[PDB]
This record gives sequence, C-alpha cells and structure tokens, in this order.
Amino acid sequence: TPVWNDNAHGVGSVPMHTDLELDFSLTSSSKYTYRRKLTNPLEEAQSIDLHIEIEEQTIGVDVHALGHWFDGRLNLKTSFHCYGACTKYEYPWHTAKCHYERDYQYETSHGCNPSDCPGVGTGCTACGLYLDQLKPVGSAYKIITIRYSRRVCVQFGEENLCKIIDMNDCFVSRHVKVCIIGTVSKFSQGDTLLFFGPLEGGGLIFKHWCTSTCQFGDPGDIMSPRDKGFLCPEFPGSFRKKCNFATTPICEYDGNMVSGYKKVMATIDSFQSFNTSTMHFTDERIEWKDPDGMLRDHINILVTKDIDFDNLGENPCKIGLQTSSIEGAWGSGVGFTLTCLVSLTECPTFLTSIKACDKAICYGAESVTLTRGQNTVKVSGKGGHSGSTFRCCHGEDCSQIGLHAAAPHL
Amino acid sequence: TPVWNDNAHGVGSVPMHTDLELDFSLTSSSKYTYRRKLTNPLEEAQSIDLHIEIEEQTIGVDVHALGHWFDGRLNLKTSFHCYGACTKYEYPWHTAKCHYERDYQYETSHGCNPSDCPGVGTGCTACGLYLDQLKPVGSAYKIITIRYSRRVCVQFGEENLCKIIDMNDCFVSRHVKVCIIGTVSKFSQGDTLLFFGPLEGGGLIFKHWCTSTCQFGDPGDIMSPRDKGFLCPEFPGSFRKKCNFATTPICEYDGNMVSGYKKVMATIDSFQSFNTSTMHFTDERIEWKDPDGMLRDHINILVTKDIDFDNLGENPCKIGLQTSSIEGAWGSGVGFTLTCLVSLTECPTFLTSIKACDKAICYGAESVTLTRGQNTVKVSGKGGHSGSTFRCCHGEDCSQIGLHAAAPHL
Amino acid sequence: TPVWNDNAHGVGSVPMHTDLELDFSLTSSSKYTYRRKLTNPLEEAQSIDLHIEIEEQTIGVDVHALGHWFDGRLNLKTSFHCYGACTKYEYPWHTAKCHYERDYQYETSHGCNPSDCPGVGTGCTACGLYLDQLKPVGSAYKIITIRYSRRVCVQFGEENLCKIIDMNDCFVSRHVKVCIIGTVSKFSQGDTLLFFGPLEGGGLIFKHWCTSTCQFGDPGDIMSPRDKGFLCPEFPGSFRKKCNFATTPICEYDGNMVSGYKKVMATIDSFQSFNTSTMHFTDERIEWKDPDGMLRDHINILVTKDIDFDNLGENPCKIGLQTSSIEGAWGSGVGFTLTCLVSLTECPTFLTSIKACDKAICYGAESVTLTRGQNTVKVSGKGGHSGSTFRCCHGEDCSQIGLHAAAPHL
Ligand SMILES: *[C@@H]1O[C@H](CO[C@H]2O[C@@H](C)[C@@H](O)[C@@H](O)[C@@H]2O)[C@@H](O[C@@H]2O[C@H](CO)[C@@H](O)[C@H](O)[C@H]2NC(C)=O)[C@H](O)[C@H]1NC(C)=O
Ligand SMILES: *[C@@H]1O[C@H](CO[C@H]2O[C@@H](C)[C@@H](O)[C@@H](O)[C@@H]2O)[C@@H](O[C@@H]2O[C@H](CO)[C@@H](O)[C@H](O)[C@H]2NC(C)=O)[C@H](O)[C@H]1NC(C)=O
Ligand SMILES: *[C@@H]1O[C@H](CO[C@H]2O[C@@H](C)[C@@H](O)[C@@H](O)[C@@H]2O)[C@@H](O[C@@H]2O[C@H](CO)[C@@H](O)[C@H](O)[C@H]2NC(C)=O)[C@H](O)[C@H]1NC(C)=O
Ligand SMILES: [K+]
Ligand SMILES: [K+]
Ligand SMILES: [K+]
Ligand code: NA
Repeated sequence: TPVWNDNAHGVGSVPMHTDLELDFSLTSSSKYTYRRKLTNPLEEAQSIDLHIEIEEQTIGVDVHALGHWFDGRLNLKTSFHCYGACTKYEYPWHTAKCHYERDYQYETSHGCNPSDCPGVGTGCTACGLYLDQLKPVGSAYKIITIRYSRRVCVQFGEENLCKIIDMNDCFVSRHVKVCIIGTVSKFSQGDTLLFFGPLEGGGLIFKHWCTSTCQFGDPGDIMSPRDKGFLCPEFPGSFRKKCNFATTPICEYDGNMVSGYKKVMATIDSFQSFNTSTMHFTDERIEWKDPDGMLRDHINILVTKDIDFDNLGENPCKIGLQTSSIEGAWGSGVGFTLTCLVSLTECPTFLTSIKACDKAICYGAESVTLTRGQNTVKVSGKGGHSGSTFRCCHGEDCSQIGLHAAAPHL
Repeated sequence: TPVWNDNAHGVGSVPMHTDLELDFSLTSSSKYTYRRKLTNPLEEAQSIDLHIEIEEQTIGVDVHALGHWFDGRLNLKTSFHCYGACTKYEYPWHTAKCHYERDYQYETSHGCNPSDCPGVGTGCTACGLYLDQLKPVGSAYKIITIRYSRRVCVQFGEENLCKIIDMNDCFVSRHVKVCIIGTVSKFSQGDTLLFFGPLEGGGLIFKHWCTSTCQFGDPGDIMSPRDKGFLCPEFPGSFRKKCNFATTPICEYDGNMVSGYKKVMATIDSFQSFNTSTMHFTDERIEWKDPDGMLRDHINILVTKDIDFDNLGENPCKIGLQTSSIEGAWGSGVGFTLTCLVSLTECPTFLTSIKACDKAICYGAESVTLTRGQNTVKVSGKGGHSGSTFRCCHGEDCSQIGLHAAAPHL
Repeated sequence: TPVWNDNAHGVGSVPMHTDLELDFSLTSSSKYTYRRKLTNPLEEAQSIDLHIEIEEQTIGVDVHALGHWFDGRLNLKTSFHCYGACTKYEYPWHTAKCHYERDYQYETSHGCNPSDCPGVGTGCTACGLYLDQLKPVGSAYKIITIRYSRRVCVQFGEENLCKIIDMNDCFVSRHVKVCIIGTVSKFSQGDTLLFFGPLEGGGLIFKHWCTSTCQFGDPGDIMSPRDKGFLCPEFPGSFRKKCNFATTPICEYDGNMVSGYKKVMATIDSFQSFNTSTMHFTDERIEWKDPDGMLRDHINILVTKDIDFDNLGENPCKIGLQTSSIEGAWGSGVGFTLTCLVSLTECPTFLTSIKACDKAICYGAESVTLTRGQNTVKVSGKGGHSGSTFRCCHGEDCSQIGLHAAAPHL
C-alpha cells in the first residue's frame, strides 16, 4: 500500500493557515532582498525574523572547447618538372599544414612545356593551394547543456539555509517555499559560442558552425582544436593548368578564395551578440551572469509562520549508492551512461531520482521506482571533462568515488 | 450585453474558502500520487476521499516520415568509343540509380585517343560517377509539431475524471483545479530525428538535414523516401578527362568522395542524442516518454471541499458542427486549412475555439467570436497522415465526419 | 541600512486578507473579460465594480528588412576573339548585374580555333554566366528580437488603468495584480521571415537563409536589399571550353543551374508556415496577433478589496536621466550601447533598471545599483531603425532627447 515519492519539490498548504505570499516578476539580472519581522496577530509579543536573499540568475553551460578559429590567406603556387613522378619531388607547400595539391602527372605536351622540355607524357606539373598568414581570431565552444539558476538564501528565526535553485525548481523548508518559474530562448544546444578576445564582456552565437563538412569560407572553417595541429577545411573548387608553347604551366583555382572569418566579418550584423558578467571558465564548462535586463523570471514565496508546510517529498526511505560502470564520453552531445548500484531500505518501494554528479554539479538524472534491497540504475548524462569522476547521487548524498568517461572525437 | 467566452480554462476562487493547495516542481519523467481524506474542520463526521494521479510527461510529435538514410560508396568509371554519339551507347552505371555522367562528345584527339582510334572530333568518352554498396543506416523524421502533456486523474468523493492535460493548460472540476506550467527546449520544429536501429532507446537530432539542396556528404544526402526509389544527392565537383598518346582516356573527379553518413560518424560527438521510453509510432506521429530526469515542470493543485469553484468558462451556448471543405496537406510544415460550418444557439455571441481533430488528437485551432446562427470558421492545422479525416470540433464534441488533406511533396 | 529595489514587479499579500483569485490558462489568440460587483461580506451596502479586460497576445519582432528575394534563370554565353586581351572587348553580359566570367586569354590553339583564326597563344575566349528573367518573389526580414505581450485594462471602483504587459511580467496596482506566464517556441532570433505577397495572411520561416556565403540555389541566394542593386550569389562550379577544329569554342558550366526559389518551391512542405492577423509593419519592426489557437499562456489575477497589497517595488528614490553617447548599430544582431547619465536623489542607493527606449518601445535594459548623485550607466540594446532616437528611461519616464545609432552592413 505505501508508495513513497520524493520527486515532488514543493508543499501542501491550507490557504487560511498561510500568513504571507510574495508573487512577482523579477529582472533576471537583479538580486532581490526581503526583510520582515513576523509578529503574532496582535495576539502576542514574540516576533520571528524573516530574511530572504535571491541572487541574480546565473547561466551554466556545459560545452566542448573547440579551440581557436583562424583567419588566413589562401595562396596558390605552381611547381614544374620535365621528368619524374610526383612523389620524387618535394613541393614548397609540403610544410604548410593546410594544402590542396593537383598533380598533372605524365601529361607533358608540346604547347604546354617550357622551352627546355621536349617531354611528352612525362614528368609532373604541380598546382598547390596552401593557407598562410594564419592568425587566431577567437575561441569557440560547442553548447552541450544550458541551465539557469538563482542562489536562494532563507532565514526564518534561527533556521538558515541557502540553496542553488534551478529555474523551474523550488526551495522547500518547513516555513518557507520559494519557486522560480521561467523560460529563456537565447541559447540553444548545439549553438557554438565565439569569444573574440579576453571577452569577459561578450561573444557571438553561431547557429551553423561547420561540423561534418568544413569548406574554406564557412564559419569555423580553420580550427586548431589544441595548441598544435589544424583541422583543415576542404577546397571544393577546381584547378586549371593553363598551358602555353615554350612556357611553364601556370595553375589557377576557381573556388572561393575568402576566409570564413572575413566572410563573417563582412556581414557581422547578421549574427547575434550576447554579453556576460562575472564569467568563470572551467574545463568544458562556462558560467556567467547574463546582464540582459530585458529578461525576467517569476518568483513565488509562501510563508507559514506557525504550522509547518506538508513537504510533498517527505519519506522514510534510505538510500545507499555506489558506481558500477560507465560508458560514453564527456564533452559530447551523445553523452555517457553511468550505471549505479542503489540499495533501498526502510520502504518496499521508493519513487525518486538518481543523479550523475561531480563537485556538486549534476550532469544527468534518472527517475526510478526502487524496490527494497539492491537496484541497478542507469543514468544518462552529458558534459564534464577528462578529470570528471561521475558519481551516483541521491539528493545531496553521493557515492564515495566516481568514474571517468571517455574522450570525444577520438 | 452578454459576452460568453470558454477560452479560459480555470477557476475563480475565494482564498478563504479554499481548503488545500499543492504547489511543486515535478520531475518530468515522474508520476505523482496524492491521497487524502478531507475532513470537516473538527466540525463533523463526514470525510471526502481525494485521490489525484498525475502521469509522466509524454511528448507527441507530428512528423513527416522521410524514409531511410543510406551509407554508400562513390565509384568512378570511364567508357570510351571511337565513333558515335553518347546516346548510341549504354553505360555500365545506367542501372545505377544515383549517377553523374560527363560526356566528352565529338572531342577525340591525337594525344588522347587509344592506338586503334584515328578519330578526331568524333565518338565519345564517358566519365561516370555512381553510388554503390548502399546500406540503410537509419530512419528519419521531420518534426512538424511538438506538444507535451500529462494524463491527470482526479477523484473527489464519487466524482472521478481523467483528462490528458497539455503543458500550460489546466484540469478544471467543481472542487479541484490542476494546472501544469512548463517549458522544454530540447526539440524544435524543423529538426530532423534519426533513429539508427529498433531504437526504442533513443536517436539523434539534426538541425541541418538537407532539404532544398542535398550534396553528397551532407546529413540526409542519400534518402529513400519509401521502399523503392532514391532521392539522389548532387555531385558538385568537376570531372577531368586525363589524356595520353595511344592511351584510353581516364576520368577523375575532384569533388567530395565521402558519404554524409561517414562524415557525420566521424564527428558524431558534435550531434545531440535523445533517449526515449515506451515509444508509439503511428503514421506521421511519434509519441514517447522522455526519461531525461533533469527536466521538470510546475504543478498547482487547488481544492475547495465545500463551495464550488467559479468555472471561468461556464456558459449556456450550444454549438453544432460540420466540415465544409479542406485545402492543404498532411505531413507538411505549411499545413492545411479546414473550413467548418458552426451553428450557435442559446447566445447572441460566443467567444470560443473551434478545432481540427481526429481520433482525439487535435491538429489546429481557431479562436472565434461566433454569432447566433450559422458561422463559417477556418481552422489552420499541421500534421496527420493520408488516412486522417480532419473533423471540426468544439471541446470534446466533434462533427460526424472529417475530411482528408492532400499529400505533401507531390 | 536601506536597500531600495524596484526590479520586483509584484505584491506581498496576506492570504486571509485577499478576496478573489482568478487562475487560468487562456488561448493566446483570445481576449478575456471579467466583470463583477465586489460586495462587503453581507456586512454592508457598498459595492465596488471590478472590470478586467485582457487583450489577445501580440507579437512584436524587431527585424532587419533584407529587401526582396528573386527568382531568375542562369544563362550561359560564349564570346570569341582571335586577337586582343580580354579587357579590350565588351561582353554581352556586362550589363547583367549578376554574372560570372571565365577568360581563356592568350590560349588560341589549332584544334580549338575557328576557320578564320590562325592564332596561337593569342586573343580571348569568354565563357559568361548571367542571371536574367529576374522576378521578386517575396520580402525577407531577419529576426533580431521577439517579445510577446497582452494589453491589460483594470477598473477597480473609480481607479482605471491600462498597461501593455509583457509575457512573464506583472500588472501591479493597489487592489489588483495580473501576472502573465508563458512560453512560445515558434520563432527564434536569427530566423528569416519570408512574406510572398501582401501577406497580411502569413509567411514562411527559414532557419538557414544564406548570410556569409550565398551560392546560387540557396534560400536567399538572389537579394536586392533596396530598390536597386543586387547582392549576387556565388557560382561555385567550373567552366569548360569545349574545343573543336575550325570551330568556335563553346562554354559549359558544371555547377547548379536551379535557382534557390525553385529549389525551395520544389520541397516547400519542408518549411514552416505561420499565419498573421492585424499586422503592422513599421521601419525595422513587425507586430501582429498570431491566430494559432493551439497556443496558450497562464493568467493569474489576485484582488484585495479592502487593504492594499504591499507593492514590492515601492520606494522613495527619484531619478533624473539624460543620454551621454551611443555606439553600435540599429537593424543589427550585434546591437548598440547607449550611455546614460543618471542622477539619484532621496536614497543612498537604488537597485533598478535603466532602459533604452523610443516612442514607448524598449530595446534594451541594464539592472544597476545606483549611488546617490551622478551615475554612468551603459545599456546594451538591439533593434530600431535609422530614425530611432534611443532615450534613457526609468519606468515610464524618459530623457528629453535620444540618440541615433549607426546603420548596419556598411
Ligand atoms: C540512452 O541512449 C544511450 C545512447 O545510445 C544510443 O544513442 C542513439 C543516438 C543511437 O545511436 C542508438 O543507436 C544508441 O544506442 C544508450 O547507451 C548506449 O547503449 C548501447 C547498447 O547497450 C551501447 O552499445 C552504447 O555504448 C551506449 N552508449 C552510451 C553513451 O551509454 C542507452 O542505453 C539509452 N538508455 C538509457 C537508459 O540510458
Ligand atoms: C493562413 O495561412 C494559410 C497558408 O497560405 C499561405 O502560406 C504562406 C506561407 C504564404 O505562402 C502565403 O502566400 C499563403 O497564402 C492560408 O491558406 C491559403 O490561402 C490561399 C488563398 O486563399 C490559398 O490559395 C491556399 O491554397 C491556402 N492554403 C492552405 C494550406 O489552406 C490561410 O488563408 C491563412 N489564414 C487562415 C485563417 O488560415
Ligand atoms: C556588451 O557587448 C558589447 C558588444 O561588443 C562585443 O561584441 C562581441 C560580439 C565581441 O565582438 C566583443 O569583442 C565586443 O567587444 C560591448 O560594446 C563594445 O565595446 C567595445 C570596447 O569598448 C567597443 O569597441 C565597441 O564599439 C562596443 N560596441 C557596441 C555596439 O557598443 C559592451 O561593452 C559590452 N558591455 C556592455 C555593458 O554593454
Ligand atoms: K576540389
Ligand atoms: K558537378
Ligand atoms: K566557380
Ligand atoms: Na569544379
């Protein structure tokens, strides 16, 4: 007959036995303070101090750091040899990391050879694109997860408790409930964030940063994912070997010659800027306060000063947790799966959530009806970094160790 | 003077004449049960049984089934003839559904003909790309509409009523109101969902699946919309006829040679996975429960145990409905328009909504102030399938027949 | 010790000293009216008239007008000269605004010259693409900002006040609070809206309208940003000079030949339509009422008929405002920054928001704790047009003049 459930964060109240409600829309980038002495209905001399502090909305974005985007120049060169294969010779652009070579091998001809070359069906002409004058222009991050929150601190008498409350969650105590309800549509999973400078100031949102196909001229075309090594873009155009009697062959390329950075700068007003305050970069995560004062969320504060609220998640069930295994990747939009061994006592069943967390950041959660004794629970998550040890958690309680996920993009 | 309106789903209450409020944030993937005996303020011996069951959030997505995505290999072949036009000969890739042919017709030359060919300005060389080693790798669906809901069941005494309540709608009864408020930003209209296997497990979200231009290497490049017949991608590159004295011409192609499936797999961590539970595929619709336990919505439950709520949509107006005509398409982001003949009696005017529905799924709605007597109301909708008969509906009441819309992509 | 703050829009109430609550989900495209005489608890003969009118949800979109999209035909022509450079001759497509020329200069050859041309390494063959049969097919607008609102009018006794209330903001008066809570996910910043006709009817949403790279065949490929002058698309394909003995060279082009409009029409069901009612176009802004009756928002109305609500933003602080400078652009996703000189009196500090507004439309806001005396406040904004004079505002109070921002896309 009993069916305990702690997935409800909130309270049951009797509207005539509630003493105070605050209900308001609050600028997302503003704090709010409420201070009041709660006094007995002219029917005593014992007041209770109420002090509520709500901090500015923070955004937390789990990301994959994509490294730096580069500007550069596309150069074209020609190399000719009357005799020999194309592997027999070293070309100038061979040291250039990003290059495109077209080999006109065993194709020497009368009206396309230089004067000293009586060759026919021999040798090699080389047309050769390369990127040079490379310069990093910004740091890019792929959005994996977006979560907004406010830190909420409530003092009621001598009770004092602070919690970080996620948007669309509630702070619950015996005498005070604080619920935050909101929506924001500025950032989307999959968006790529570009920071041009030491941009504790702002950046740009790109909705079409190249991923599976990068061609020269695309946003994100020339990337260096770490300190060294480029992920080079494609050059989809064609070469032409321009021929002439007694003259060295000359290469042409008929594709786009303008870098992605220049093309984007040329129409920069087409792209959306965002601003930031009190940034905090950590590995594969960015947190900040968005100072956009046009955005608001809804706050509701309910206070009962005598009889306790009915905490809707109250239960006698007790949970023990340890990790069993993990699969999948950090820094990945596909994510990972953490397998937990979860022991339930003091209840026949318990409907709750088991979370994958590390250092008080949670990356995934699974709702589950546990049965008395041992349970195996798989938790899907996204985010984290190579040093993350994902732990199995219930409420504020976590396993003693966590597990590392695998790296993405291997 | 009267202006009846049933577009408000909710209640008017007197806060001192309300007996119970439940207000909480609930894990989207969790159910919730509340059971209580409501007893008279120590001032009787007559209790009322309250039993509330809230089911897990379901997502319902109206889609267009795009058929299967394929992996494959791009092959290049050459075919030569000394004499004759290019239509006079059958080429090997002619049976290949996806191919690209370049005809070098009437262009035979001394240093590009085989030994047995003294031809000049004659015959034909054929360069010919074709896709082969094709394999379906998944089933794709274009999102047309996304709606979330929870089934809500309320027993109050002997009253017993269950309703599917859409997110941001309310359950309304004489003694109980249940409102659900939430937001989710995981899926977007226009997204394409890819299921790789029998994926009652999960899939991937693609935000840039090719539509008006599919080139080889794009996500969605090789599609078969039904059992047979491919929608073939473009091959944007160039051929080169490589010539040599007394040697057969040899074709080259300088465009991308890597399939979209391989390019996507090569950077799979760039794409967003989602998970599913208790899926239900029907024609052009997918329903499931998202087990992402990080998501929450807000539930409010208000109970008056003695005096009835004021139902804000209460009215004496009576509606009769029939379809008149339809235009437009199912399975289409542009949609359809259903024209309804709507008779109003017992009121001079009535502000309400008329809906286009079939089998208790609604695909569109129009708010309208009806006037006494006959009205013509056009309802815009999206979704459905070739077997859908869109009916004109008001509340839970529908016309006796519905109409079929036209197929998309004709 | 004092810390005044007016960023909270809402009220503090004592649930037993509140007389009426209306809580309901309302069709977004519907109005709502409430009329009632509030009478004293059978304990007087003095009623108060309550009359509430809530208007249909309006959307306001700040945009950049992109001008017209065109359909057209890609034509290819050849021009030959036996002798002379390619600048020495005028080509037919020189008057065509959108063209692609390939010059085969100083490349005359025996098996590629016409009969009257004994030239070798001389003259010029011209292959030349041009767009013609151009026709405007619609007007495009880039979304910069999306905001939804409802006009709310409340009469309480002789008090009468109307306000436009943004979604997720509250109407606040001494006796009545009206809060609107909602979410809509139909439009996104960066989306491009296409109107095909005099489309006070509807349009299409494009999520991938070309910006930094437009190739022929893309949505948005051929644009005229104003009355005259085209932004021409790229032609990424290659020309081929097809040669023959004693015959004039003939050009070919192996890239896409189908316009973006035709490609989009060919798969129009892949794109999302929206409908509109009572449109209002102004420079760089579009407002309308979305008649999609499937969408809803949440309305809460709380009334105290005797004792006033505690207005949570009540304060004695007084603000004076003037503009100091501006940088940045209207019609731009990057936006502008308005610098304001703000004088605070009657308080040591004041937490509030300063806004950049013109003609009662606000384009940006900054939350700030002002200190007594002079303050410099920077407000980031987006939207507006060349005639906008962005003013510094606090609540409904604005500076005497505003400043113009710079044009985008210079
Ligand atoms: C939730 O989904 C994950 C993700 O795996 C799926 O991802 C889809 C995008 C699609 O490619 C589908 O084919 C794929 O299965 C599931 O985890 C995966 O499970 C398979 C089968 O056991 C393993 O082979 C994978 O390694 C594993 N990947 C990860 C990252 O765990 C998962 O089972 C599913 N359900 C739950 C409860 O998490
Ligand atoms: C709501 O919009 C539909 C859709 O039709 C519009 O779609 C836009 C994307 C754009 O292309 C615009 O030019 C187009 O009119 C309207 O329905 C259409 O109405 C026209 C004119 O009568 C008919 O020729 C179409 O066949 C018809 N299409 C459909 C699917 O019904 C509709 O009138 C409009 N208003 C309402 C109330 O639904
Ligand atoms: C909010 O952001 C604006 C925007 O400027 C930033 O935009 C990013 C996309 C990125 O390119 C970054 O490098 C860039 O600084 C800030 O305004 C800019 O500030 C700089 C430095 O003083 C000026 O040179 C720019 O002209 C100016 N632009 C505009 C439009 O004002 C702004 O300082 C920042 N903070 C606030 C409070 O608005
Ligand atoms: K190429
Ligand atoms: K091609
Ligand atoms: K080209
Ligand atoms: Na080419």
